[PDB]
Amino acid sequence: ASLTEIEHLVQSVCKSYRETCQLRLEDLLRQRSNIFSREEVTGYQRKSMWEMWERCAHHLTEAIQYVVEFAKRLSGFMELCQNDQIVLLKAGAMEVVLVRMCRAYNADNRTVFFEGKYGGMELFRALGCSELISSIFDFSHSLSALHFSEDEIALYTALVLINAHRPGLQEKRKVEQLQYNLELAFHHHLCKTHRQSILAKLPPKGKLRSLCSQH
Ligand SMILES: C[C@H]1O[C@@H](O[C@H]2[C@@H](O)C[C@H](O[C@H]3[C@@H](O)C[C@H](O[C@H]4CC[C@@]5(C)[C@H](CC[C@@H]6[C@@H]5C[C@@H](O)[C@]5(C)[C@@H](C7=CC(=O)OC7)CC[C@]65O)C4)O[C@@H]3C)O[C@@H]2C)C[C@H](O)[C@@H]1O
Repeated sequence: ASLTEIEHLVQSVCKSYRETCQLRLEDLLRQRSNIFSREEVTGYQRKSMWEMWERCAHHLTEAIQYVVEFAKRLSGFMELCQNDQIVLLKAGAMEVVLVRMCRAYNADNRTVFFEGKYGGMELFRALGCSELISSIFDFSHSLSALHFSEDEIALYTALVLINAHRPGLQEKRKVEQLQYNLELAFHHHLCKTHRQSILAKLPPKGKLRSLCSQH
């Protein structure tokens, strides 16, 4: 590929992200003022783990669907054999969900957008997995510190998915070729935007992988 083609890849990854990002960043930021009352919090805390599980599983499944749509629009992803498409989404979709969450997270008050309003980790109490929710909130907290642009998320999450080191891949060389082009697309766009500094500030490789493992 040439540099003009990599620019086309950047714009295309950024486009596919915008068309699949679930909620507009605009709306998410506007709603930061809209916070669950103490009574609303208590309403969530009173629900059984079973109701909370059902709701959360629904929102998660929905988010994963958007991730799958995003991957399907990535260049060459549809050209991969069905086995590798599945391998890559299985290992990487949840990781993408967790990176995308940071757009919906307000570090000023450690709250997250959930079912129309912002709420803290205590909203999820009935699930009885406070270590997990706190680790999910803390990861969003550290990502929010970097002020990820929409295009940085698009390109970074394309790379979370297109990773030739996933076990079980059958056409490893094809995935590699896609990965290298996306790596150069990312580096090149950071240089275009004077954002080279975020490279050293990214989650250490394995952090994201192990947070979704025990999940
Ligand atoms: C490990 C132990 O787990 C024990 O049960 C567990 C397991 O079954 C696992 C089970 O997973 C939950 C849990 O992970 C929490 C999880 O909670 C979900 C809802 C809350 C989330 C914080 C979270 C992460 C994505 C995040 C949502 C909130 C949404 O509004 C978003 C902000 C939304 C938006 C994005 C955007 O850009 O705009 C809006 C899309 C998704 C979103 O990014 C997923 O929902 C999942 C279903 O939690 C149970 C308690 C049993 C044993 O003790 C076992 O040994």
